[PDB]
Amino acid sequence: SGNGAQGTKFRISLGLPVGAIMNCADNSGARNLYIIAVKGSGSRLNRLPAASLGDMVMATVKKGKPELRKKVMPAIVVRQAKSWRRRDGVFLYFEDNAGVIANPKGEMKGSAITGPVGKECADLWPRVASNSGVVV
Amino acid sequence: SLARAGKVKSQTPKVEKTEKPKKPKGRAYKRLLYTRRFVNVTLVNGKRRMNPGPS
Amino acid sequence: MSDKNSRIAIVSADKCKPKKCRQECKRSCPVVKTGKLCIEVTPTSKIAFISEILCIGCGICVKKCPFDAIQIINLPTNLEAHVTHRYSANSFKLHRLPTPRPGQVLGLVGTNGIGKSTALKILAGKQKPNLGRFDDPPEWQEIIKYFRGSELQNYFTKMLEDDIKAIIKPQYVDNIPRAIKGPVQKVGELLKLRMEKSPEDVKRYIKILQLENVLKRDIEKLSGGELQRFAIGMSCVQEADVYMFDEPSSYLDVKQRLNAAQIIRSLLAPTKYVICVEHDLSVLDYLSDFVCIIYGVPSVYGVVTLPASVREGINIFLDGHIPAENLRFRTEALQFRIADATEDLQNDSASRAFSYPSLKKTQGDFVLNVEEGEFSDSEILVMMGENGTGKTTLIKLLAGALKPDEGQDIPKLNVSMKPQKIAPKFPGTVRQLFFKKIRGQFLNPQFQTDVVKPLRIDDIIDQEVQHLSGGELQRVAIVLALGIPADIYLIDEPSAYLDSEQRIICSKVIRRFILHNKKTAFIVEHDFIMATYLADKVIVFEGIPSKNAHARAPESLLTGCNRFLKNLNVTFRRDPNSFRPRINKLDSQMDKEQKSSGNYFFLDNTGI
Amino acid sequence: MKVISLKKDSFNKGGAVITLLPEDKEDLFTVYQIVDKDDELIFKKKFTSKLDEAGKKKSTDLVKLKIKVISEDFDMKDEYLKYKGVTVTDESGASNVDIPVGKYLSFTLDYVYPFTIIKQNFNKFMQKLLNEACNIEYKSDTAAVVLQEGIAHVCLVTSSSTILKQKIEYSMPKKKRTTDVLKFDEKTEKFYKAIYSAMKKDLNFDKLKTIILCSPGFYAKILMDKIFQYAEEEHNKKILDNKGMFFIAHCSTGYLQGINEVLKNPLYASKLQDTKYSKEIMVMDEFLLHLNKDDDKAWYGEKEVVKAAEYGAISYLLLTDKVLHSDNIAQREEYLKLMDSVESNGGKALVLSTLHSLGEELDQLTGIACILKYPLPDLDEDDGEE
RNA sequence: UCCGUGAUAGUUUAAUGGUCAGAAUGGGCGCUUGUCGCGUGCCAGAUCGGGGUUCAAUUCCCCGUCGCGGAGCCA
RNA sequence: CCGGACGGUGGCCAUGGAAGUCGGAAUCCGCUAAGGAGUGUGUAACAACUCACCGGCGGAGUAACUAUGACUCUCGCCUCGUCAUCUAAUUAAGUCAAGCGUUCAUAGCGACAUUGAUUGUUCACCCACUGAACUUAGUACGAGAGGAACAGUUC
RNA sequence: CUCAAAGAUUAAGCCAUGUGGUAAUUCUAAUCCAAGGAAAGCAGGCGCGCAAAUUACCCAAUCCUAAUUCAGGGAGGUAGUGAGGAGGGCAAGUCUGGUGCCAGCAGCCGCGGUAAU
Ligand SMILES: Nc1ncnc2c1ncn2[C@@H]1O[C@H](COP(=O)(O)OP(=O)(O)OP(=O)(O)O)[C@@H](O)[C@H]1O
Ligand code: SF4
Ligand code: SF4
Repeated sequence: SGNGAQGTKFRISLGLPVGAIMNCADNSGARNLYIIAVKGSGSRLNRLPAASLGDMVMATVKKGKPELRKKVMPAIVVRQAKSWRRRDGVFLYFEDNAGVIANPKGEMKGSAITGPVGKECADLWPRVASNSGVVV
Repeated sequence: SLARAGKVKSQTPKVEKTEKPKKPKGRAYKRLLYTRRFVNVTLVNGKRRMNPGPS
Repeated sequence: MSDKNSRIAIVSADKCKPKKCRQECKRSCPVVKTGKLCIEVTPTSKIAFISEILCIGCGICVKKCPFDAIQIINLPTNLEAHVTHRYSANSFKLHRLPTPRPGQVLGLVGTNGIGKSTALKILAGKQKPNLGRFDDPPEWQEIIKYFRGSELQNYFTKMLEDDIKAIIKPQYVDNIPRAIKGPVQKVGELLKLRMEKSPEDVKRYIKILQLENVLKRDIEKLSGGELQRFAIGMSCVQEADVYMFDEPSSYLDVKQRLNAAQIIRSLLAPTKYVICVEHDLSVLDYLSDFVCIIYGVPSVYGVVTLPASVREGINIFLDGHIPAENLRFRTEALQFRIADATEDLQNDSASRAFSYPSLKKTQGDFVLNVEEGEFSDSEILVMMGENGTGKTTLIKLLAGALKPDEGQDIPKLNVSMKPQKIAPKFPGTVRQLFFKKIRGQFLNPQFQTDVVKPLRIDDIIDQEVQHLSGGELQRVAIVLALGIPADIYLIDEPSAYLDSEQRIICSKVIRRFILHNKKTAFIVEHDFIMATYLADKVIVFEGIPSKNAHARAPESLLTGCNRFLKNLNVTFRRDPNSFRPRINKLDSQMDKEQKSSGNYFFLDNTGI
Repeated sequence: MKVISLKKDSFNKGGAVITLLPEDKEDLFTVYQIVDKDDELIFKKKFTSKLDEAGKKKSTDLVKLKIKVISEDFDMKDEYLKYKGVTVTDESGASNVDIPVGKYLSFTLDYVYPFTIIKQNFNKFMQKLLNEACNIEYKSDTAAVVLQEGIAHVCLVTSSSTILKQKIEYSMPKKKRTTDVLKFDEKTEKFYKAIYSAMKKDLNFDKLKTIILCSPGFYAKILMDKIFQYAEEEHNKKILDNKGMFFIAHCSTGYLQGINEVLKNPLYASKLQDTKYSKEIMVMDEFLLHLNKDDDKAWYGEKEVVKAAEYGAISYLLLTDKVLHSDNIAQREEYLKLMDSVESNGGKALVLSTLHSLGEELDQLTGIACILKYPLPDLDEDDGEE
């Protein structure tokens, strides 16, 4: 979360600790995203920081265009897999872990998002809304 | 160095062209050529020449 | 290497007096120091001229100018590619033009000074574009070449040959009364002559526009809304292929502007080409198939974008940014208070404000009825409804300007009032007038942001009000009402003559002062968005225009909005991205579902 | 510049015979102001480039021409100084041998080979410009100190050029077996004294601004504190007023290399205090501080600074690289008088490079400006303008 | 840092008994040789800075400055 | 507590401009009750305040370039090395006050003197995160550059 | 003047436009999205490069396609756009002023260091 995130976010189950790799779901040239940090996460001895739906992470691209590899950039988690629970009572989950590469302000690097996108992320990051097909 | 670029052209003094009889064009000019080269001839100092200045 | 850039200088002659400064522009400029050309003096008109070729882009001249007459900007050579026409040296230049298409309606939207008016003339054949050059003696031939690569190229060949003669509904709303009297004699005469179409067309057109009463009146006599509509009538009646409308929503009320939009669209059905320019988004959305956005600084330049979709163009407009152009055309984004956002106070003040009983005002040709309502302190009430309903009459009675036929309202309160139609009738200059009302209001920083800096009143200060302009005068009048202290303030239709940025400056103005000062305000309006921002309660007027009317007590924002919008029968679901009203078509399942819920509009509120 | 010789004949009290090597385009401009028409130079080229005609034919050689000067083609931007002339015709055979007499011949100067100036009009003004430097324009302001653990170079920039003036060097501390065997601290202590003495003498230590102190290791920082220790000992307020001439840098390499490692690498430099933008920036600040609060205590431009000087209100003089090196020679005389003139009424001086944002701001201002000590109203009147 | 060990002409290094300082090279000097150079004749030190003793100190003490080697423990 | 604080004259030289008030000495005269060739605040520069003082109250030489050294001559510690490469990432108290602080000793400082990788690693060095976000508000102040909070909301 | 090649080489690279419901299709009982869903031919543009034209007119001809006509056809046809040399090899003696191994020439050979074939 943080910059450019207009909205607050209700807690959702943390799915992705540091080291996790999600699918890159944009058209940027990136094939996956390797999580090295979660923004706005706190501190407890021994705890991995771990992201969830609509969290902004800091990632590198393990697989993808060489102009994207070997460096750290912001991304946003768009699909989960660890099931979480909404305030309408529902426990839900996607089939994959996936997020999209983005700028500190929260602008997509790419122009499409392939696959669905959870609403809690859509609601959080307007330029993600824009590029989303099926939401939730 | 770039320095010099265009030194000489820019330091040659202008002299404008002169105003001269218009040369005829085409067939007429060939005519002039044929009479100048072949009809009333010109010189033959030793053999022949086609333009020197003082000789 | 580095990207490419340019310099463009535009100077306002109104602002410039070389005597006081001296031709300081030339003396101070560094290029001229060296012996260069950047600023040349024109001995004739006695004006400074700045050549864009030699200028450095230093901006030294701009700072030195005592007034603020010179403006130099640096652009990435965005403007140079597009040049259509320029008025003259160091003046407004137009860039790109809007595409016309047969069988459809193409919209145009922009802030004032963009050249939307100019663009119409060029398409009309009224003015020939110089092409930012000499082109003058009819050189239509060159214009096609300039347009090559654009769809307008075909249109320009058509225009030159004069196969088509476009019909133009004139833009300047203030200018029209002077030009025509009668049309010659009375509106009715105009409609009979112009009617190339069906005899049905005379009757049908009048019925739909609500022109029935107005036929006998003369054009000069007409009120602003009436004046607009007669022009629209003539643009349906005419026989032609191309019908150009330039600002058809001006002066019109909320009910009427929607009506105008439908009728104009009917032209597309006969497969006649239509073009339109609008300041109103509600109206623009309904009319258009395709939309162009015009952007750039006012009076400096204005470029037209490539054609876009109806939905798409509107969405981009509200962002305040355009990607290809990469310009943030508007400094701040428009937002509406949620109503969660507002401050929470227990309101009464002295226990509630004053209250009015039933009132009636009858002219003898129109009758107004008012239901007893209450007003409270520190609140704001919107007044909505069609003109001729007695929205204006009601405010006057509260002002004490008018005496009620029945009912009475004698309050102790001090009232400040702003009239609806503003025509100058005060001798004096602008600064003198505003200073008499209150100085010190002029000192405040709020007033610098909203009035003084945007327009540049400093230059206006010497100018006469008779000599003045429409929109500029409007912002000044609204501010003046706020100039003096009063328990209650009354404003009538602040949106007139104003573009997008201008109205929204006003919206912030009324809400902020009222909240702060803890005073009350009544505002009359046609603009949906303006009412939403300012108000807490609303009064809706109903009845039939030019006949009778009725008023209601104040009711909550949700309650009042449902009633008003129910009269129109257009729902404005919500767009998820823009948070904008999204219009809903008649007979529908989604729209039908809403009718059963009672939701005309949506905001960041709970609701299905 | 490197001056190989310079002697004063016995038969000529006046003139001189100077053998010299110009090293950069600043040193070309130096040559210019020394060399007169009718002086002689003997240089080399590469003539023998005959007819044909009898034989092939040429030969080659490396033939040196004693040419008397007649004219010059001088282009500072282009790094081109050329002397036109006639052969002196050394009929004595000692010189000029192998050249064919009666035939003009030119010298395009190079930084490669030295040349001899047989001078007629060797004056005291030229002598200044031959043994102090000759930038009456001033581009630089720097000195450096590289030290590794065992080697040091005191470096230094010029009075004119990015041209070393004095390659100092001490016994540097080398990380010995024991706690760093005390010879370290005494020997380092020496160096400060050695560098302070050299810079005091070489310069007028009011001309340079910069000492960069550069090391691989903590050595630089150790040395800074050591400088200011000894500073307090002597009550050396030439050092103590002035936290802004030393600037503390780290590098990998530290030979003459180290300097260009430090500068050009964005580790320790940028547009912060390197001190050759130092007072250059600080005074150009104060110049706009005054001028934009329309106070009459800053003034600008070649017309306007010369008038702000006539009123004799001016302290810190703002001069440029551009207006000097853009193209023009002569012109920079005028401004040099104008600096002294102004200081003869009040002030220091700052030359800013126009290769930078600040110099560009001042250049849009004709590359010449001022700050005054005092307001002197309407300096733009008497002289006519704004 | 302790204890060892030095330093002599432009440079590297011989040397003494307290009264006396060299070599070699490098250089400056000519002659060779077409001309330079190799060669061949000719040439010229405040014995590191420092104070002291003594008739007399390069030589005998004492210190520093520098360059060297050799140690360096159980944490 | 308050009134008065004055003429020679803006002393003199240094003077860019120094008219008492950065500076070099010199301290007079008339006035009248008392008013310094002038205590501190000084606009550049007078003013305009003020106050004192009357009063009302083994080692070296070598360079048709720096460096190196073909040549002549003599008897893996520092290290976490540097460049790449693999990583998002890689040991894989205080006193005195001379001074600064452009004008001013103490705002802020003060000489002299004195009372997650990598590694066993600690450490160190990077990569990230974050009390924060949201409206309050691009607001108040500011020529701009820029930039608040108290209230309410969610983590 | 008559005859007319023509964006293939570069990138088979990319392309603007020419009784009822429903956002909308010739709806049917990488682009537009009422978020549901629906969609290398002429000219002409971008790009690419050393490199290739017009958004025109027409069925008259030549023929073609549909049934007993004379419909259709950017197949096709008309128009628009769209031609140095004077040292030698080379043939000219090259002559007069400026330049000095600078500027420049010169396919090679070679010119050019005040008297430049
Ligand atoms: N006669 C003229 N001389 C010079 N410039 C002119 C002239 N007429 C119009 N302009 C310029 O063209 C621009 C204006 O007009 P147009 O009439 O094209 O505006 P619009 O785009 O219709 O704007 P608005 O919404 O304000 O009516 C102006 O900003 C102005 O500078
Ligand atoms: S534009 Fe301004 S400065 Fe220039 S003449 Fe006019 S008033 Fe003077
Ligand atoms: S911007 Fe600069 S350069 Fe251009 S006209 Fe003004 S002063 Fe001259």
